[PDB]
Amino acid sequence: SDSAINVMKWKTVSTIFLVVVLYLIIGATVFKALEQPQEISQRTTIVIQREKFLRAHPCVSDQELDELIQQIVAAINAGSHWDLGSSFFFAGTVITTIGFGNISPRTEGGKIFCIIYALLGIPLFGFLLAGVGDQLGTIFGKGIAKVEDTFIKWNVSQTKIRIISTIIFILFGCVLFVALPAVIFKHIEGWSALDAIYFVVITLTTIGFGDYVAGGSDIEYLDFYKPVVWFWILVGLAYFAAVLSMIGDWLRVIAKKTKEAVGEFRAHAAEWTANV
Amino acid sequence: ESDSAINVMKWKTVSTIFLVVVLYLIIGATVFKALEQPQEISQRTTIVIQREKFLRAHPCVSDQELDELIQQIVAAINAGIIPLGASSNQVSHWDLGSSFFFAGTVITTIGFGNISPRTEGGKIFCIIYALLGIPLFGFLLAGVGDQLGTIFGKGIAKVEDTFIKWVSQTKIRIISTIIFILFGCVLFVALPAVIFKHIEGWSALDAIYFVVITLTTIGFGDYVAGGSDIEYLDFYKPVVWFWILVGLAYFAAVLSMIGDWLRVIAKKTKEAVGEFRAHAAE
Ligand SMILES: CS(=O)(=O)Nc1ccc(C(=O)NCc2ccc(Cl)cc2Cl)cc1
Ligand SMILES: CS(=O)(=O)Nc1ccc(C(=O)NCc2ccc(Cl)cc2Cl)cc1
Ligand SMILES: CCCCCCCCCCCCCCCC
Ligand SMILES: CCCCCCCCCCCCCCCC
Ligand SMILES: CCCCCCCCCCCCCCCC
Ligand SMILES: CCCCCCCCCCCC
Ligand SMILES: CCCCCCCCCCCC
Ligand SMILES: CCCCCCCCCCCC
Ligand SMILES: CCCCCCCCCCC
Ligand SMILES: CCCCCCCCCCC
Ligand SMILES: CCCCCCCCCC
Ligand SMILES: CCCCCCCCCC
Ligand SMILES: CCCCCCCC
Ligand SMILES: CCCCCCCC
Ligand SMILES: CCCCCCCC
Ligand SMILES: CCCCC
Ligand SMILES: CCCCC
Ligand SMILES: [K+]
Ligand SMILES: [K+]
Ligand SMILES: [K+]
Ligand SMILES: [K+]
Ligand SMILES: [K+]
Repeated sequence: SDSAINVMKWKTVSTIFLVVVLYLIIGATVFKALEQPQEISQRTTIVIQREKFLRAHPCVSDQELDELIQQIVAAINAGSHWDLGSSFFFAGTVITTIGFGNISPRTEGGKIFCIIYALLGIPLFGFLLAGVGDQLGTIFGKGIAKVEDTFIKWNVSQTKIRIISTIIFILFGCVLFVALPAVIFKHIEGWSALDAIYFVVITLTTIGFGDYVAGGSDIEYLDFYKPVVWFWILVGLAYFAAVLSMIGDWLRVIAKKTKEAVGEFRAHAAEWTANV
Repeated sequence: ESDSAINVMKWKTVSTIFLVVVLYLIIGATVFKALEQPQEISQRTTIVIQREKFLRAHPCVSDQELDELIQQIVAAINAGIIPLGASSNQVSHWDLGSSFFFAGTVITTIGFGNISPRTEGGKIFCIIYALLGIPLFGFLLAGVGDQLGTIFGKGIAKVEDTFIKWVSQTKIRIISTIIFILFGCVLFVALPAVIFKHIEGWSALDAIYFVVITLTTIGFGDYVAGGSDIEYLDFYKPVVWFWILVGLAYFAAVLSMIGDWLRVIAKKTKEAVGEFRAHAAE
């Protein structure tokens, strides 16, 4: 029977799917909870700012303000953006699929090229990010050859120290690729503590909202900064990739334990209810 | 456990790719400023034109405070404001279902980002939500790919039988891969782009563009399906969810297929250089 196996699979697909569906639902309700209020208070005070700009400047008639705002919304569809190096940045947002999109093509040619550039770049960059991960993996693999010797000749031994080693990756990894660069961005970009960490995560997961961008504002940047941030991305993507994947297997583990633990609760209500 | 003889062979391959990437970026960059710098200038001279016609048409406005005004508008437009008087009431951006949409942009890492948290809590949650969701959604997109793969696997069991005429094994692989790309383009690129053109009002190019940008999970968010207030059959948006769920699993294989094509090109070209050497000497 071969449809027997596919019904085993589609059972597993559907349950995950509903987990995702319900993870979204829980998510949605927490975001609306967090953002609906702050959306109201920003919408009442933006109508305050508006009528206060008719009274604090009686020169402005009510009719020609509507015209200005149309002109500004029009110019949010443009904003140099496409200078010799921000177009290099842009090519970066494509092939990493971070895609901040503060900058995005407007020419139909630029869109058509971007389509081609992506279908060829996103694979290509991939191979780099695998090598970047290969080397960086054997770097930390040597690192545990040094730490899995001095702690393994004494106090409590194997099968739990794997749980200690994985902590050292996440802890040192957070420092090198989350903490240290967030501190840098705090000073250089002017972001708060939270915003910098936020920007790290959003960008290294390649979510890349682009509500925050490293380099995006009109500051003096020391000519070493932006290229250090390239290297950070190049390396830090390969880090989160493993980080996300590690979380991946943890879910697999949790899903086994929980599934069989439900089975335990079942087998003890049965023989609790047989007992009359 | 991990010798230096093989890792030197690897770091040789990493570095060459890296410089290919570096150069692919450079070529890219130069084609994009080529395409976009001009149209950035002409929009940016005519925005200074529009400016002076209401710099000096109203000198009573402080005019330091006009450049401050636009700062106050664009800063507030990234939460999403409709600051007007002939439409002062305002549909919610974090309503029941747009926050559901947003949670979608996170765990798929499309991240359009027209909407993004402002609250410190929303940022903190979003960080947690992503580190747990991006793995989770992964599992779904693997099953979604599993089923969809065995669907097309049965499809070729029907087509790899009737085209057995007086046939190779490794050459019908080249016929199969064509029907994946052909039918896949129609189901997941062409047909939905046509839908979007009608429903969203986008041109032909914009729709296809939006498909690709979104299905690769680039997700600039210069275009979004559902983003405006228009009508929305609400048959529509849930169909688009399903399209994404399936279409991500499609591009994943599509991009991966391109992946091995590069592997193949990189083999032929590497050995062709070596031949080009002994044959340019002559
Ligand atoms: C509106 S602007 O585009 O013209 N200003 C800029 C903003 C950022 C950069 C830049 O290179 N930042 C570092 C970086 C590099 C590669 C990648 Cl993929 C992501 C990131 Cl954050 C340049 C200009
Ligand atoms: C002002 S608004 O931004 O809040 N307007 C909305 C915009 C879009 C949607 C929506 O569901 N679109 C389909 C969809 C679904 C899931 C994913 Cl991941 C991507 C996409 Cl395109 C809902 C509201
Ligand atoms: C013989 C020249 C043909 C190329 C024409 C370039 C002029 C600019 C027109 C751009 C039209 C958009 C298509 C670009 C696709 C690369
Ligand atoms: C190698 C066979 C050629 C197939 C080229 C199609 C690649 C897929 C890119 C998406 C283009 C969709 C076609 C839209 C035409 C209106
Ligand atoms: C019009 C399409 C142009 C794009 C062609 C891309 C070809 C990619 C060749 C890359 C060479 C890889 C060598 C790597 C050696 C490890
Ligand atoms: C062998 C060295 C490994 C890379 C160390 C990463 C340091 C972080 C630099 C990025 C700071 C923005
Ligand atoms: C009116 C139809 C617009 C078609 C635009 C061409 C799209 C090119 C993408 C295909 C590249 C392989
Ligand atoms: C789109 C840019 C293609 C760049 C061509 C790279 C060819 C490099 C040859 C290196 C010798 C192996
Ligand atoms: C044999 C696994 C398939 C179970 C039936 C569900 C198929 C629905 C396909 C999507 C319409
Ligand atoms: C060691 C697990 C603690 C993390 C929270 C677990 C959520 C409960 C799931 C049921 C096992
Ligand atoms: C968000 C998780 C809700 C509790 C887990 C429900 C899954 C049970 C599947 C057996
Ligand atoms: C049978 C697998 C796919 C069937 C429907 C796909 C069409 C999506 C239209 C948006
Ligand atoms: C569509 C233009 C491609 C430019 C690259 C030419 C060199 C192969
Ligand atoms: C609005 C439907 C037009 C039919 C598609 C033609 C463009 C290929
Ligand atoms: C945004 C309204 C559509 C909600 C769909 C929910 C599950 C498909
Ligand atoms: C099988 C359910 C997994 C949720 C953690
Ligand atoms: C129960 C309100 C949700 C509307 C989709
Ligand atoms: K992404
Ligand atoms: K993205
Ligand atoms: K990923
Ligand atoms: K994005
Ligand atoms: K974006």
